[PDB]
Amino acid sequence: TEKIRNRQEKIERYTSDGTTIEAQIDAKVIYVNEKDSEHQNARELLRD
Amino acid sequence: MNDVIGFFNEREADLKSQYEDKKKFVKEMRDTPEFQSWMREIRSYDQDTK
Amino acid sequence: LNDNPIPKSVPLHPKSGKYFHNLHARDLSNIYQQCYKQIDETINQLVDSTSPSTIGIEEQVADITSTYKLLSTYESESNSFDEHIKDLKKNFKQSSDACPQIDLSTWDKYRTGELTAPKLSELYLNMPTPEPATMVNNTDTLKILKVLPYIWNDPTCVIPDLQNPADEDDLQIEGGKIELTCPITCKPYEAPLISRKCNHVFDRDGIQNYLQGYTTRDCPQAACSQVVSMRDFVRDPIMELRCKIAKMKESQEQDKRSSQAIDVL
Amino acid sequence: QLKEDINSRQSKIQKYKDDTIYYEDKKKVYLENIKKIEVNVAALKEGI
Repeated sequence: TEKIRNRQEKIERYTSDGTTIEAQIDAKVIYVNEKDSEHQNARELLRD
Repeated sequence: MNDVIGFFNEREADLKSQYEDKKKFVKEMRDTPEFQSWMREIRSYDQDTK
Repeated sequence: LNDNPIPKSVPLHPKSGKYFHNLHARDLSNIYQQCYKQIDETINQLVDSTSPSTIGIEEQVADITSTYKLLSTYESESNSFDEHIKDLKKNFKQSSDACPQIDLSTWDKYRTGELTAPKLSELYLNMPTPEPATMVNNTDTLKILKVLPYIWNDPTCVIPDLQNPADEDDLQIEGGKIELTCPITCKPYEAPLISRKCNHVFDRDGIQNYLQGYTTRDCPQAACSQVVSMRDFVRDPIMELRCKIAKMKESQEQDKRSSQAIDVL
Repeated sequence: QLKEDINSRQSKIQKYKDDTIYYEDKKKVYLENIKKIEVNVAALKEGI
């Protein structure tokens, strides 16, 4: 029973951490996509 | 098969416990001369009576 | 049979199930989408660097569209392959979920021969190919091709049945009668827009000057009584492709006229 | 790298779920065991 309760508390804390870090990776994907437009911006500046 | 080897280890531990029980049996076989010195002699010392 | 001391079949263990869940396929999606994007952008820079003086464009568009359809088929079959691999691993996990325990009796039964736990080996060596159907033709990159042929004769014309997807080459491109200027602005547009419901091309500045002011405004053209909103309009790159190709042809013919004036003088 | 880390922790969550399933199985096994043992000691007392 103590194995079950610590396993389920680890599961719920890992689910909460996974939701938080999935929001984080979504934000980071949007960030790297907006910086890709900054990547192409600097690329066009270098080309010019 | 590593888990099966661990199961073999616990089984051979049970077999060592069985050997310990057998050592208790040979100790009971050792406790026999305590009276077998008289149990083996009742076949010999009383020639006609036996 | 006794060729292998280990049993030919073996159940699954939670310690092994941990690593089994740790299995993952390679990130083919991102590399495939980025190579697709580099392929379409290099196709765009090809169709931008073309010139009317270059003769022999039919063979080059044929080979580039053959390469395009080949890479599309390869990507689709790889997608089907990884989907089938996921289905196979799900089958493996659901077959191992009903596996027996681990002890000496089960080991002996599986060593003497007991076809109870099917391994992934036999299911993977003769795995059924997915054979994907419904070829992906709705991609805009597939719409990019075939617009280069049949344009050196009359770029400012569009046959009404051009949107017919009955042909295998992404469209039925032929000569027709269409306007190259926007009637709202009365000027040859450089930023065109057209929706699937109205099927009418218009300038972006003209359509935004005509749309603002009313929350529900129909199209200026006839034969479409339904209202068209901002979300109904879609960005069709074929129209701007044709306009910029016509502009390039005009610049080329002007350069040719200037060179001829140089020669005659 | 952190996306692969997310995949690995999701696999670990699945492993923990399977471990909790096995723990519930052994728990219900022990429950049936103690139930048969308690009805045994019952039938003993009834008579003892």
